[PDB]
Amino acid sequence: NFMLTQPHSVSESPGKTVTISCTRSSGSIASNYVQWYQQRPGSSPTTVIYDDNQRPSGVPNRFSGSIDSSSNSASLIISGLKTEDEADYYCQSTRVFGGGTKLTVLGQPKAAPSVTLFPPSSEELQANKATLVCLISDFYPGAVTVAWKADSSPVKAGVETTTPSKQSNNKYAASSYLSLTPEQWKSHRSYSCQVTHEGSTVEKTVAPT
Amino acid sequence: EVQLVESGGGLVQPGRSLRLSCAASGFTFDDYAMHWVRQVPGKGLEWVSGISWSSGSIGYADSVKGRFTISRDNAKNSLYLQMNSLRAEDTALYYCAKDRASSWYAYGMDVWGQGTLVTVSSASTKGPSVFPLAPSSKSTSGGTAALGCLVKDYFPEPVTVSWNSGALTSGVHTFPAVLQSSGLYSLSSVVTVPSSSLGTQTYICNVNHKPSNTKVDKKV
Amino acid sequence: KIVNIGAVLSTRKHEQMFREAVNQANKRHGSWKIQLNATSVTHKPNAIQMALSVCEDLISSQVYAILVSHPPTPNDHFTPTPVSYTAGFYRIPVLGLTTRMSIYSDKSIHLSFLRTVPPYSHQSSVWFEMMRVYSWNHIILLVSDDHEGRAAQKRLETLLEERESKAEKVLQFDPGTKNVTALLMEAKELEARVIILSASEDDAATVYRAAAMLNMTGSGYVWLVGEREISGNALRYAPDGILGLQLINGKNESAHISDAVGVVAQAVHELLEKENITDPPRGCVGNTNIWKTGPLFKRVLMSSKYADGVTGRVEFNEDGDRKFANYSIMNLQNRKLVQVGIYNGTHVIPNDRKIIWPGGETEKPRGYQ
Amino acid sequence: LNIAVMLGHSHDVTERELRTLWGPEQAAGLPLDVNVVALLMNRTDPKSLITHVCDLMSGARIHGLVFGDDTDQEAVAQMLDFISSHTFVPILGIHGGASMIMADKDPTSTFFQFGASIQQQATVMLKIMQDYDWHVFSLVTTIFPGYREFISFVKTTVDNSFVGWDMQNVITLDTSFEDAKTQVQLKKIHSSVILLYCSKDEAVLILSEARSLGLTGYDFFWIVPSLVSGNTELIPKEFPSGLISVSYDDWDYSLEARVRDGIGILTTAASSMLEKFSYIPEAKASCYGQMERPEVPMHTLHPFMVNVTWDGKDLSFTEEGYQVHPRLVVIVLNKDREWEKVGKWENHTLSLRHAVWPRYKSF
Repeated sequence: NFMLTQPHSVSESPGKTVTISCTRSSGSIASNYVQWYQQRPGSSPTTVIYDDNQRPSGVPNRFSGSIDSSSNSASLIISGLKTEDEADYYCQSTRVFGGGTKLTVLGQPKAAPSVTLFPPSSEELQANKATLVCLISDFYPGAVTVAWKADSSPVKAGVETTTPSKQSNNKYAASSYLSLTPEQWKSHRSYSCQVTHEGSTVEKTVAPT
Repeated sequence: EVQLVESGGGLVQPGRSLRLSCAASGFTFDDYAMHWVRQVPGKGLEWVSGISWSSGSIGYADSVKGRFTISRDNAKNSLYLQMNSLRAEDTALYYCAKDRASSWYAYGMDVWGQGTLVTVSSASTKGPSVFPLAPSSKSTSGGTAALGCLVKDYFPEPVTVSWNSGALTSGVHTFPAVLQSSGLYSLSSVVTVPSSSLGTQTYICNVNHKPSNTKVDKKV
Repeated sequence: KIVNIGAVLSTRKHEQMFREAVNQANKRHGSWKIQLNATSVTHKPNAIQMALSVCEDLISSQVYAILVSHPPTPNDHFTPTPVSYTAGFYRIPVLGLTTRMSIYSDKSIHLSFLRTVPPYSHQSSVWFEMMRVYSWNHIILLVSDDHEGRAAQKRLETLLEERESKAEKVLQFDPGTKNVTALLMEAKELEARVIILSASEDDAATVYRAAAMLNMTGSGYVWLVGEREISGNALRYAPDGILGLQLINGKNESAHISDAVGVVAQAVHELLEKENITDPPRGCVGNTNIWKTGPLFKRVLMSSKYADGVTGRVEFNEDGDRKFANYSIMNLQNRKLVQVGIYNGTHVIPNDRKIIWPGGETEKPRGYQ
Repeated sequence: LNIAVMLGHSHDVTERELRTLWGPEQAAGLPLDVNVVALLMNRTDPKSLITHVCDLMSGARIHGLVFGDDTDQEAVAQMLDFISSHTFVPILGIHGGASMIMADKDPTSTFFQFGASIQQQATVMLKIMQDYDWHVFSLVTTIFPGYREFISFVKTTVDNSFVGWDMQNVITLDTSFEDAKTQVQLKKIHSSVILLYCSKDEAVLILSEARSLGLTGYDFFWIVPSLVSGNTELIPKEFPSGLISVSYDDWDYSLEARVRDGIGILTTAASSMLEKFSYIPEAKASCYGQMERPEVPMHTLHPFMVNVTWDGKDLSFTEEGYQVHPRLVVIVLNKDREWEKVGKWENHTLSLRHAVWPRYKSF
């Protein structure tokens, strides 16, 4: 088959136009149809635009379709409006769904995330365990990409991430944990915790002892 | 109007079976095919199976094939998904959807259901473990220090963590509990204290666990 | 792999419409396997030259189904017979679009022929349901007899037997007859006053002008006519107050093609997922073997259908012609065609418009007299 | 007159010696001398059929064509009718594919067959039933096309004559009758004789199903029309002994006589037209081409081809195009798994052979 990809997140202050893409892996995007899904958090997904450029009865126009081929992709164009319509999106073509991007309206000004990396404790190595603690606090929007690398390549086995949650000052906080063994902890030279925030990457690196 | 209702799910030990139920109301039950789209917490959606308008056209996904079955009844306006031999990675919600044509080939769907919950895990309450997370080696950015306590392997939720009997509450951050593949929960609570107290001040974290009746204090 | 679906359309533009529709149908479910190509041909004069064209231009490409259509210029003097006979040899199903003659309703002659419109006999079913609501029971059936009278009258009579009420004297006449007043005179001295007319176009005009000279339409003598009886000769040869019928879509070949391929495409690939699949013969000459899977394709295509498209909801019956059609009740008022109601299914829905009966008596005339 | 005949790879495989009917002097007792040409053909495809017939039209002009084949396809007769309706050539078939009688044809056609309709076979079955005094029955019918005429005709016939028939119950088992609907439906049939009418494979399936459970008694006789067993030589093991089935004559009335009878019919019609006047109207110039308008005034030659005698035995046709005086022969099964004969038919009488049915073994 293939794999449908789209940007992780997007933000925009009310008034202007937002753009969301959905890129085909192999084959022409015009070979099969494309539809998009609207879902607010905690609710059930509902259709917003189906069959290329159409709107089901109930849609308040505004949202427009675009299957412009370009580099074998398909974009979503929405006229200038934010209101309360700002949530995740999905593009589906055939038996495959997109990665998922969310719309974050801009209120308070943005701030850079704070990332702290905690190497596994020495007492943990006694029990043949080694957990890496990466903590993220006071970031906005609550959508970041966190991954672990063994100093020359990303590693996905045993990684854990937490969904950002709303905090007291209208911000978001999260964390991340990676389970490793003491033998693998000292086998590599260093480990890094990479966090990407709206195209800005903040990374912390730790070494044994 | 048109409305889809489904329920009948819960925690199930691995290796068992289950049988959900999805019921319709309003729209004609004999004119539109239905699918079964499942989500995954944190991640995106995925496809499971589908059923024709009456019978004959049954489709299955890759991993779904053989493990689960799907059948429908046109009398009482209900949809059934029968499954067996579940695994640990099949934990997610399950949605009921109605197609637009009289077949499942178009993969289109509208008027989704309301979701349910089914999880596969070994249910066993276990006591938490508190480990001291070492701070930075006398390195600070703006005079603060990053140190805290980690509580691991407690389940069910929730747990309450305080520092030195709640004497100081400023600068602490109670991060939300996590859920790993093993089904256990863990969190780390750190305290922002001046770096001049490293080696001269003792900070003790207090952990409260109601289901396991565990209270252990650890010094970082 | 690649499957083909032929078609025999009227004009050049309709070929482009068919190609666009087939491309749209391909674009929906084309996950490898099928590609569902198309083949085209146009109507030709004569009849023998037509039956030869199918064998060397359509069957020569392994067509899974041929798609007929009514010719634009001529009348029903050239209804498509040769496609049904030639393709019927190999039991290759053919889908009809706008052919209504009630001779294809049986399978003794046309072995494999199924259309998407209730041809003419289903108009009799309306006569039952329409008669009950307006409070008249005794009827007299005045029908022609070439082939419609043997079918249109028969269907109504056998359907009315369940109520245990029998129609009065059912008279008839030869096609293209003149001075029919002698036959009509026998009907003048009778009981029922709800005379039902069902004949051909040219024939119906003869009855209308003859009945006027016998003052048979002046008051309380209601009329009921079929779709063809009113048609295009109601401008100067019709009384005031005949309640005709008209199909809601009829001559809308643009819409039907976009839905005829919507049922074939659904059913072709369902058959393709099976055990014993055999392609149809490549050439007419040199082969005399029946397509083995032909009966299977005809059965599945006849039952499932259910493609919800622009023409409504297609659902074929047990012997061909599609059921559950949307009719409309007409009326004649000062040489106009104002609507009176709507027929959806098994129930007539009236409207808010008052109607005028043959004589201006705005009431419910008593059929009994 | 250049009436032509066209057979192929049949029992009369003489070919060279096939020129025995009107090839010699034969019966030169009538005016309007006619030359007859014989052809040959192995396969019958529609394009080949049209090309052959129209080339014969374009070649030596023909006032008729006596067809006949060896396959069992049904659409051959209908294609022949379609050719006749658009060429004004009085085509009449004798044996083979162009023999199974179809429904009513187009009014302008001039296509006549030598078979017998379903009603004649039903009347023969009823005559046998009345003669052997088993006047109780119960029909079974599948979804095979044409069943409405049979049921309606037999129902009208039973209610039209006295005799004293007792119709128990009509069992119209439809659909594929895979496993379920057979057993529930076939539970009230307990008559002495059955009148099953369906396709060959369907009839075999129903007989096999009823053999195990339903009906296999010593007096549970089975009657079947000619269409099921109109070919023979493919007897299945499920067929019980005693399958009474009226069929059109095949074991007598050799093709050498049928072609002679057809040529005699055409010659007598031509002689009647010659007695009427001396026009001998033409048929057509070219079937295809740019010509589309009709040319026959009404029918050219048609009304004189009915009620025509052939110096002895006489034959007549009806408006629908059947045989008024058929020669049906009824056959039954025996211990040798081959129908030899039992009785025959006549003008309007049976004249059976065996006086009393000799209690044939069911299996």
